[PDB]
Amino acid sequence: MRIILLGAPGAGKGTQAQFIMEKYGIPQISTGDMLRAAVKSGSELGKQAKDIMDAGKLVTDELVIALVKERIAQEDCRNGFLLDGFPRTIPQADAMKEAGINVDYVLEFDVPDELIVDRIVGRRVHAPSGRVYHVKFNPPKVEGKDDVTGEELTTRKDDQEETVRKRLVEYHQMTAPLIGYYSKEAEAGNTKYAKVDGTKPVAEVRADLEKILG
Ligand SMILES: Nc1ncnc2c1ncn2[C@@H]1O[C@H](COP(=O)(O)OP(=O)(O)OP(=O)(O)OP(=O)(O)OP(=O)(O)OC[C@H]2O[C@@H](n3cnc4c(N)ncnc43)[C@H](O)[C@@H]2O)[C@@H](O)[C@H]1O
Repeated sequence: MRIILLGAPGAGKGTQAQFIMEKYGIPQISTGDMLRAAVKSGSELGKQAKDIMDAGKLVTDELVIALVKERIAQEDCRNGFLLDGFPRTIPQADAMKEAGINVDYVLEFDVPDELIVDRIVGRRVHAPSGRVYHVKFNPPKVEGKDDVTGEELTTRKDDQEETVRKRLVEYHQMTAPLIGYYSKEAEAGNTKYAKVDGTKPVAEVRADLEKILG
């Protein structure tokens, strides 16, 4: 099974991706997590991403495409995968389409702009795994610790209000058109498309997604 998650920044995509991955035994493919890891380790492909993410700007189509095609050739992607953060632009989507990569589900998360900032400012992550928490809305079992490893959570350098505003602007301009792109794909019988209310509690959105996938 192959899935793509659509939605504005902080809509809850990464959060819900964790549940799908464990349930369906398919790997989460997060371009945001790769880019941050590349910066961290200084990987040839992705190292350059530091300043761009800082400014709240999108990284080049070609860099991310390369990261995805490299990552997606991996063996763990034999039986399917979940795309989370890719595609982010129309050319990114088209690159994937003409490579002959079709998916089964495109899942859109519907979340109002006014909720995004307070979500992102309270976000805490476990960098090694990509697991995400919220200090008020979705806290770890033990404060400041990852549930799975118990390791100290951190805050992303680009999770400040001003930076978040910029990502929003970028999304509505560059990424929003992907909704129509895949709605069109769905009508061609190339995939199934669905939208969920991303303002429900984490448990409920997970249940909604499972009704669609299971
Ligand atoms: N394909 C690409 N092409 C070019 N550049 C790319 C790229 N991909 C990445 N980049 C680059 O890297 C940057 C960052 O992108 P990215 O790594 O994706 O972070 P983002 O833009 O800030 O938004 P996310 O997609 O990480 O949010 P989310 O949908 O996962 O919501 P989350 O589960 O975290 O949850 C949000 C918060 O609220 C909480 N929360 C989650 N669910 C709920 C709920 N149901 N109710 C209440 N609170 C909730 C959480 O615990 C959390 O704190 C870009 O700006 C760019 O430079």
